[PDB]
Amino acid sequence: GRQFGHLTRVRHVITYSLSPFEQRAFPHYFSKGIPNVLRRTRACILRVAPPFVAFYLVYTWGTQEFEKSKRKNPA
Amino acid sequence: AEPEHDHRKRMGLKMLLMMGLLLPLVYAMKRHKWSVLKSRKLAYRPPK
Amino acid sequence: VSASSRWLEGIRKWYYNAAGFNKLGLMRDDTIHENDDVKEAIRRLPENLYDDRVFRIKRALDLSMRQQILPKEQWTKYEEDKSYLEPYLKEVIRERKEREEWAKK
Amino acid sequence: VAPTLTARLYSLLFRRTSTFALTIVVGALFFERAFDQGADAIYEHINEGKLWKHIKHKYEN
Amino acid sequence: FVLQGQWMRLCTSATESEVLRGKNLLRNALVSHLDGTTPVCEDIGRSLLTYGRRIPLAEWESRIAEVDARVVREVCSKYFYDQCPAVAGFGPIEQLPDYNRIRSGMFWLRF
Amino acid sequence: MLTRFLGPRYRQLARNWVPTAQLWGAVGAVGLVWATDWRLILDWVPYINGKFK
Amino acid sequence: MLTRFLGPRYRQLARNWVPTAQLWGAVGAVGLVWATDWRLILDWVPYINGKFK
Amino acid sequence: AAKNVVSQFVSSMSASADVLAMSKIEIKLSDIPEGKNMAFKWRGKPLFV
Amino acid sequence: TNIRKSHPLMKIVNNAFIDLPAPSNISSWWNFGSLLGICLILQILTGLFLAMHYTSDTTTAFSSVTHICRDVNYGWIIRYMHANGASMFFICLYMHVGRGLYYGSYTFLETWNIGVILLLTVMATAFMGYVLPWGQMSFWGATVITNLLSAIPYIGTNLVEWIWGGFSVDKATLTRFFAFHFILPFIIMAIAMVHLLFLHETGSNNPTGISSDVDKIPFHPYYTIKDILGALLLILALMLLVLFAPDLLGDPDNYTPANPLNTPPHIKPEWYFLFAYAILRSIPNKLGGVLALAFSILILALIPLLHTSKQRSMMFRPLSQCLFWALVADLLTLTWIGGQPVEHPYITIGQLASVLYFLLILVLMPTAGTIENKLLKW
Amino acid sequence: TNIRKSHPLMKIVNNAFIDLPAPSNISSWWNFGSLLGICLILQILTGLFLAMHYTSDTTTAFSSVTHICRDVNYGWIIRYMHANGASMFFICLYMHVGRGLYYGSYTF
Ligand code: HEM
Ligand code: HEM
Ligand code: HEM
Ligand code: HEM
Ligand SMILES: COC1=C(OC)C(=O)C(C/C=C(/C)CCC=C(C)C)=C(C)C1=O
Ligand SMILES: COC1=C(OC)C(=O)C(C/C=C(\C)CCC=C(C)C)=C(C)C1=O
Ligand SMILES: COC1=C(OC)C(=O)C(C/C=C(\C)CCC=C(C)C)=C(C)C1=O
Repeated sequence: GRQFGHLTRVRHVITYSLSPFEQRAFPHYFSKGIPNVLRRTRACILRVAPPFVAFYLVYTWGTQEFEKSKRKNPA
Repeated sequence: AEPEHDHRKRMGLKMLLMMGLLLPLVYAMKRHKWSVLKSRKLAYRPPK
Repeated sequence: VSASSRWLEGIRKWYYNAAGFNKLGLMRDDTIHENDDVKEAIRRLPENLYDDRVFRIKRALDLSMRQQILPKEQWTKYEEDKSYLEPYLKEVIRERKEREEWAKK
Repeated sequence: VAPTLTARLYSLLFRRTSTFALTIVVGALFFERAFDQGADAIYEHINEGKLWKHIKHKYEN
Repeated sequence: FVLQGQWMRLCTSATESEVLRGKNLLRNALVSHLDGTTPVCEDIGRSLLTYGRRIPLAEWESRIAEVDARVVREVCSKYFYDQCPAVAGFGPIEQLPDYNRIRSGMFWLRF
Repeated sequence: MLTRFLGPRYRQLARNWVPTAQLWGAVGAVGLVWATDWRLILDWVPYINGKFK
Repeated sequence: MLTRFLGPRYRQLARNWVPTAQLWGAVGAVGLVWATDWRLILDWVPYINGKFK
Repeated sequence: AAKNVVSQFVSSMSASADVLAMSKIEIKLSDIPEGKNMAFKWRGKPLFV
Repeated sequence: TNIRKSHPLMKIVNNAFIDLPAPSNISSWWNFGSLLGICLILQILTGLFLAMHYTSDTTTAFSSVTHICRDVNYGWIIRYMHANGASMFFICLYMHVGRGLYYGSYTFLETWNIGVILLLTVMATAFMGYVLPWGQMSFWGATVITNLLSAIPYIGTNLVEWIWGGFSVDKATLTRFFAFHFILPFIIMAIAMVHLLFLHETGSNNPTGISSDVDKIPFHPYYTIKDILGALLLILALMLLVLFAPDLLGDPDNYTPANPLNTPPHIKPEWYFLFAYAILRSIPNKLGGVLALAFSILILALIPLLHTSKQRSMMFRPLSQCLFWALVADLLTLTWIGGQPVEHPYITIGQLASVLYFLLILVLMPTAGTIENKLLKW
Repeated sequence: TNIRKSHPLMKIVNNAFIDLPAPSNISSWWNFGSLLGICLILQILTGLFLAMHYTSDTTTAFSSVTHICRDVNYGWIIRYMHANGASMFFICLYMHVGRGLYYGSYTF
């Protein structure tokens, strides 16, 4: 279902738009663009990054213990 | 073991060149159509 | 009242800021998940609040689309954050719970 | 010879969907050949191991 | 959909009979309007501001008479075919088509 | 009983759509030719002589 | 929060549907037994001793 | 009837030319010296002696 | 009236890809639904062309696969597109499920539950796929797997022998697996349509988890082209894999013909089951291992009952985000461990990671939601 | 409201086999549509079970078909149901087309 004209009630909202043939597809692409990705990165590192390094560490340690274990000195 | 080896890398070369041409183009096609939405400006004008 | 309450209050303020709906001009109640109780409370809102709530959601969905965010001064400030829905939601729940008590006897 | 350039392309060929299609199909034909040879030659240069050796063995048939 | 469908039809496939009707509706409108001292006085004043002349009915007739189907589909094409519209909506407009779609209705893939 | 579509307007209609039906056929042809690599038809085209002889 | 379904009426409801839920289980059992030919369960039934020993 | 057609289709996924199980292999003990595990093919399965 | 809107057949198309009101703010993460759509068709198409030369007999199975790569014109790409597409199908599948979890999309019960059936089905499908070439890994993979079912009390031995068509993974077993691997993707498709049917009752969710009726856009210029751009990105990934590294995700041993007497020291699944494999062997029990193996997948059906937060998405919930990323990180660990022998480090870390997987989904994530509600005074 | 009438999935069933307004006077000749339906499924089901033993190689094709009738449990009925079902599928197909022709049904 769904349709358009039966979704919900909206009042007093104007929407100015401009035709795609009158504007640029990539406005300040590098100018405003890159700052935004850095800002999006800041916003999320502390939530995405840590779990992963914990694995990165568990992975390298895990490998070292295993390979070092199949060796032996006395007895 | 892999007789197709060379021919595949020739196609793979072409796959990279085609993609390098196609990727930006489809992206620009899609951005052009999304333009209408990206620069849309809203205003709220309630009574009183 | 003292040191402790302010500490729980500042922890709450901290979560609020971290939660980040404020950055999209949203208010806490604009983020509530819509179940029946909630759908009814929205319905029961008065004209003004209802209209303001739609503009806020629209302002946010728009921002969320182009993955931008509001200038810092326009973020909603914690505890200037009016919980407009709460009293309505509370009553709708209270009404449902009474129906539920009656349904047991 | 620049503003009027994409203008002519639009005027003479992109306006009608007729020409628009005809041009990309005529444009697909030439492009295929130019891209194929053009990319073969790039694959050709970075190598020189395959059938460049042919000149030897054959001919003696 | 229907509005746009009519503009394109006229841009590409306008037929002769309907063009005579158009010309006829226009000859009646012109003359029916210039009835009374008031609309004519207004017509004189406005004309001189925009035309520098007063364009006599006989000339407007001549200009109307010259229009045939070919002219309609050429003149409509020039202004309508694959051009960006200015769109203004007010009221219950949830179903006003998106701008891209209104823009895509300004040309036709048949043609 | 297809005499419904016989008259001046339909005759005007047919003509207005000819350049288009003709150009659609050019599209279909080149499109068929280029997609199967029509030896017979292609060999006449200046460039695209990637079949030497 | 399933405390919504805890009260005298629901308790009356459960009882009214027991003979039925019980008889549905007898149907399911015999139905399972007869369809797989449950050796263990079947061998006890007087007739239907088509597995001799 | 339903039982029967269903049972038959179910049964079609079991036996065959797979009733084999002959084997009964006789193994020469002097071929396996002290400390060695010699594997053979028995009834389609590996047999260790 | 139009033609699109009224015609019985076109209606369906119109209501699903043209005029469908879509949220204006869905991001890549929403692309994996169409990408799974493409992967499904790609798997079917290359899958059919392979079936035109493949033989389902142990005598010629491997040979027919070899016949395809050397002799059949362009048989090799088709074969690698198939193989790599199966992996692409799992990368997309995993993005899709994860997207649903992070964003609260699972609240659409029927859609999601149908999605679980779709996951199981392509899993059952891909497992049978891998056995077809009759390589050492095909046979031993087929062996290790099916035999799990023998842990089911009183019925397990008869069940395993029933699906085997003997006492081993033999002739009957290969042909069998061909037939099921042929019919399964069609059924998947009928289910993908029911999936999309339920999805349509509400329309899509979005990153904020807040309703978007207030700002919907037609699927008609916006998401057709965004899906297009995205499929092109799926092609790049797939082709990069097949035209440059076709065995990278593959096991060099499935290249040695099946030998029912030669057990490779290796013995591991295709990468997409490695996490479940790790969970399975973490348990020093036959029944429990397979009981928990199953539960590591069927738990997705418990997720909506464990939603505890007053908000739908995770966009505004930091504590929950951390727990989510720890789930993904824990799933890397699980696959990594699953691809490693059951000797030193590996046993105890893969054992604890298994506990963590279930502690996370079953206890930690819900508890976080309650805490978050509380911090917001809700 | 009901459950049959409202549920997205059941609706389809309801609108096609339950509440569907049908003419009160259709006769046998109208049965061949459902019979083709049954024949289609019958062909698919016996067809799948045959594919579980059949080999597509000239070396073993015939042999695998023979393997089915002697060795595969109940392989023979499955094989003949398949073979004869294909004929049943054509008898029904022909009734169906003819029924359409006699009765003017083709106007749809
Ligand atoms: C053959 C496998 C699948 C196919 C073809 C499929 C196809 C789709 C499509 C086309 C969409 C709409 C666009 C999108 O959000 O991506 C979608 C959304 C969804 N799917 Fe799937 N999907 C499949 C597997 C799954 C799985 C494994 C699950 C999780 C158990 C799942 C649960 C969902 C849910 C909940 C949504 C709604 C997401 C939202 O709107 O935010 N589906 N799917
Ligand atoms: C009905 C459409 C399909 C057909 C007809 C089909 C047919 C085949 C055939 C004949 C083989 C053996 C040839 C070979 O190994 O390359 C095969 C292998 C395989 N297929 Fe499919 N298949 C289909 C859909 C799928 C699906 C849905 C998947 C799951 C993503 C899938 C994943 C696999 C895998 C993993 C293999 C073994 C790996 C390999 O390529 O060697 N295929 N398939
Ligand atoms: C896979 C093959 C077919 C199937 C499954 C199929 C199924 C059906 C079904 C279920 C009906 C409704 C009940 C009935 O009147 O029988 C029907 C009616 C009809 N079918 Fe078919 N049929 C098939 C082949 C055909 C053929 C070969 C034709 C003729 C070209 C045909 C044309 C019609 C027509 C015109 C009707 C309407 C008849 C009426 O209402 O009087 N179908 N079909
Ligand atoms: C996708 C479902 C089907 C599958 C999997 C399937 C598979 C098979 C297989 C493996 C054979 C060779 C074994 C044998 O000859 O007995 C066969 C034979 C045949 N099938 Fe099918 N088939 C299916 C649907 C059909 C359909 C729709 C028809 C058309 C009514 C059909 C008519 C035939 C005929 C005429 C034969 C050869 C005669 C014979 O039985 O010896 N089957 N099929
Ligand atoms: C021999 O190598 C292995 C595989 O490759 C052939 C696998 O695929 C899997 C896991 C496969 C499945 C289907 C687990 C899901 C079970 C249920 C009930 C959903 C394991 C454990 C494995 O050891
Ligand atoms: C508004 O949200 C949606 C999208 O945007 C994220 C989509 O991209 C798609 C794409 C689905 C397709 C193309 C169908 C594929 C299914 C099969 C069985 C081939 C759907 C349905 C959708 O609802
Ligand atoms: C009112 O007229 C009709 C009948 O009375 C003559 C029928 O008997 C059927 C029976 C159709 C069935 C059971 C569906 C089978 C199709 C498939 C793909 C399995 C239909 C549709 C019908 O309209």
